[PDB]
Amino acid sequence: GFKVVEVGLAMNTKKQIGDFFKNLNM
Amino acid sequence: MNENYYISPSLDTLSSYSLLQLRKVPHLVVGHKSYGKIEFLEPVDLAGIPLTSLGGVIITFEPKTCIIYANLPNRPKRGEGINVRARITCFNCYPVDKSTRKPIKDPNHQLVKRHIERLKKNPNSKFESYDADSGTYVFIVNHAAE
Amino acid sequence: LSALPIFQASPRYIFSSQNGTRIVFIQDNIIRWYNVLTDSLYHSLNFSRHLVLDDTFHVISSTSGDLLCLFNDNEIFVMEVPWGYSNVEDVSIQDAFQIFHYSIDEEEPKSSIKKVLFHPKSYRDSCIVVLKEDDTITMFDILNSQEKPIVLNKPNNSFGLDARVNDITDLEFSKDGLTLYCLNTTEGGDIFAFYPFLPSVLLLNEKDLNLILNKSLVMYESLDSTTDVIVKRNVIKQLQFVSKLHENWNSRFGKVDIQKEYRLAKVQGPFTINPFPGELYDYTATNIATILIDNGQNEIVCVSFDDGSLILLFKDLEMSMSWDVDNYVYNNSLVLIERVKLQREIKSLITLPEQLGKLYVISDNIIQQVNFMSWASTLSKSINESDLNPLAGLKFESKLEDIATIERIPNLAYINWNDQSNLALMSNKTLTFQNISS
Repeated sequence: GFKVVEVGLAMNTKKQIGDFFKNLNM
Repeated sequence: MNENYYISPSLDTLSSYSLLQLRKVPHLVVGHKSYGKIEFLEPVDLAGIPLTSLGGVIITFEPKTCIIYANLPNRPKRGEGINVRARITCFNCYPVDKSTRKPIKDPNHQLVKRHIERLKKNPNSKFESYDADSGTYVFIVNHAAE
Repeated sequence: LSALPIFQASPRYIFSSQNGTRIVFIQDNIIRWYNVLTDSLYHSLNFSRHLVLDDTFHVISSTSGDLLCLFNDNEIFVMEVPWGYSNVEDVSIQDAFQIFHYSIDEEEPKSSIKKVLFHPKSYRDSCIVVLKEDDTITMFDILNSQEKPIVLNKPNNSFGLDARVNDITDLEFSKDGLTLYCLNTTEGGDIFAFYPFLPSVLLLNEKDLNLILNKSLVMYESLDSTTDVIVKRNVIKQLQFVSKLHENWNSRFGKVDIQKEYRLAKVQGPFTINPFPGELYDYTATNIATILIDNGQNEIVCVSFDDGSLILLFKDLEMSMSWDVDNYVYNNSLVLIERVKLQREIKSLITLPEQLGKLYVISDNIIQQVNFMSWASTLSKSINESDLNPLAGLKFESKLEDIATIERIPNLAYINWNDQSNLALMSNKTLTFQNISS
């Protein structure tokens, strides 16, 4: 497919969002 | 039988046993140096069994688990061969922290009390003991191959 | 309008389909179906001759609204709603609507049925997932006897802890369509997952087919040498499999056949729930639900607990498919976004496909609606726009709202009538309708 960079970016964003919520609650 | 397992009596001692007394083998113990062991509390019949299979073929250990008779069980009937009462010991069976999946080794954590209470609930394996510090879990099963 | 002919009565169920456009009503062992935009009269098909229901039976509908599944702890029935037929008289034609049957007595110690679900992505809704007291999960192909049922999470001859997943209380499909989440109780509550959990003929549109192909390519590229050998194997297998799907995908039907070999998969888990609330270690997980956040398969996993509490979770890591690997864990990661204490005994969780970010919680006498689109809408924007900033500040608090007072866990249904979406609350004794915003 093409969208590969687009998909990889989304997957990577989700990881970053994972840390956000980890370092948001005690 | 890799360096991980060990049998009692010696694989040697067992070799010299009379073709007859290789059916009344008492106090048989097979274990994995890192995972745990199984002690048969009833005489065992090792006739027709390659003494090196008890190593990691017939009796196998893995973290928190003990598997007897790899896929396709010889169908040992109760009280036959190895299908007999035994005491199984599993090392490092501590409660796990849900956000890490790591072992909780503190003897007073909420999970402890509940963990033990869970073990005592017969999952076809009668609870004998659990050491909060060791994380060692001991239980009895009436028939090894089941 | 509660003054619609199909509703007047004298076990009762009600379901809707196609954006609350088609209604299915069960009463006195008769199926009533009416298409709000197409018919002028409703129709019926009395099935007493094939099955007389008792209050012990549960009945569910396929989302497409073409099939009904009626079951109890012993047997399962699958009937086809006669959409399109008007005069179903022929005894031969009425039997045509009896599509599948199964009893546990059909097998040679028989474990009873605990729960049944249609596979969300099976072509023609031909696949039903059955969970037994066994903790065994089985997939039946409703339309093909030349298919021996597939049994996953089979019992083991192991001793010690965690041979396989035990004590499953609930099951729920991910909105991705390829994953099955399991909520077990062995240790107070944990989440496991079957990825992939495929039917014999997978429903897959072009958009979705390319999404899993691309995700598969991103992970294949993500491979390096430190990567665990077992993981590397799965990722490569995943890419090989998804590529083969792409090669046999039938675009005109948006479906693809899946060989029995690729359907035997071993459970992954337990998932990490970070950060897990300390209080909850003293309680047990009750239900699990999946709620859609946008139109790109982004979802929130919801779990119930003894303390009348709710934890809204988010999966941050991308899982890899796995078939052999025992106790495979890997990116089996969930993150806690919010906790909702309803201080009521939660008897069940329900969702209506037509409403994103909304969840119905049936407590003891209330039907509340947790609405988390306040934050969820922003959450998907940042995921899709790769911008974390918006998240800064956002208060992750869901709008709680009392929908209605009940007495018997009602049957819900979304009904779109004359530009007004509504919620039909069905119970033994009643049939209420209520306005729904959006």
